[PDB]
Amino acid sequence: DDPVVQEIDVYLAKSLAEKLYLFQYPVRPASMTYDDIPHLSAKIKPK
Amino acid sequence: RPEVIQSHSIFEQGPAEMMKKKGNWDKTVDVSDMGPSHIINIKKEKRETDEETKQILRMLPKDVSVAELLRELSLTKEEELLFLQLPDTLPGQPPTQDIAENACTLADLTEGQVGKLLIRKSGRVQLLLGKVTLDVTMGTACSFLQELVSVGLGDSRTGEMTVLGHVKHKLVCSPDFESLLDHKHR
Amino acid sequence: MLLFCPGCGNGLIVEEGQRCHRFSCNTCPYVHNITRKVTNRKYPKLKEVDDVLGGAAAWENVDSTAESCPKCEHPRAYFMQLQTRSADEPMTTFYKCCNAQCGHRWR
Ligand SMILES: [Zn+2]
Repeated sequence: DDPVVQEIDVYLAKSLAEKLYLFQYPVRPASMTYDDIPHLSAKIKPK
Repeated sequence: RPEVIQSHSIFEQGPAEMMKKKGNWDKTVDVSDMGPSHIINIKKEKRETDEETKQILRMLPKDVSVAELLRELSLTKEEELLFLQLPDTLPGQPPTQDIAENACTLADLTEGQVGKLLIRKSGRVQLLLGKVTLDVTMGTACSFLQELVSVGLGDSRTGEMTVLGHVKHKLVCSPDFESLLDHKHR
Repeated sequence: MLLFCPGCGNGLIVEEGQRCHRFSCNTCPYVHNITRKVTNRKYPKLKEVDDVLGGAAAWENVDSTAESCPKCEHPRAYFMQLQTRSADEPMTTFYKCCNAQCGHRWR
């Protein structure tokens, strides 16, 4: 099976290695996003 | 309570059923769109099946990595985010990290080009990575909302938080074990 | 068939407290007043009606045509069919003969 198309390359970015997070809402359909409703307050703990 | 009843079994009319049911359910009062009686069509209730959240209207399909990326590049050419999973240890070694055989992970690698992604005839894919190849396959389908966020601890007192976008798909990378066995016979 | 409140994710109930009924939660104030039709149900359940017409009930169901046996063929068994379980499952038929001292009845 010879290559056909799109021998795309890959690169690693370390700019945000310690800065990216992934949130997910099990109870919310993906079609209904939260961006429309204004956000007010948030808190976090590092450890 | 009646007891003497004459049964009937001779055939009747269908459109009669339809017309009577119409009379019993088609007298709509939907015009009652008062201020307190307004609904946002976006704010409707939901089917439990997230794919079929269409219980009341206004009046996943099989996929493969090669076809998915082909769709991602031909029909549309905008930016997209993907959430992919990697094997426990990459085929590299620590970059003079002073060493137990600690696992080699992307978090401990330098920037720059790292490998190539190949699509071949018949629709199967490998991540050519150095001198080894990792197979790529689709993960479990996703239907709930996922958002990619970057948390900037700008100060020990406070920072800032900005949304980047929402993820849609998953990819899984696994070593090609039988290839390794074939190369290095045992 | 069931619905869930998008605001908090819980089963809702129907209630009337104004000019029109409404689909309402109970832990969050979400209300969706109903104004159109829906066309599906939970498929209710009531038991086996067997002898409500037992024996020779109202003779309004006298019919002309009938099948015949492959062996004997005296003039008394007109035809019959019935149903199995529920709305969307097949309907069975049996053909049964009876004079005395046997146990014949076909399906
Ligand atoms: Zn609730």
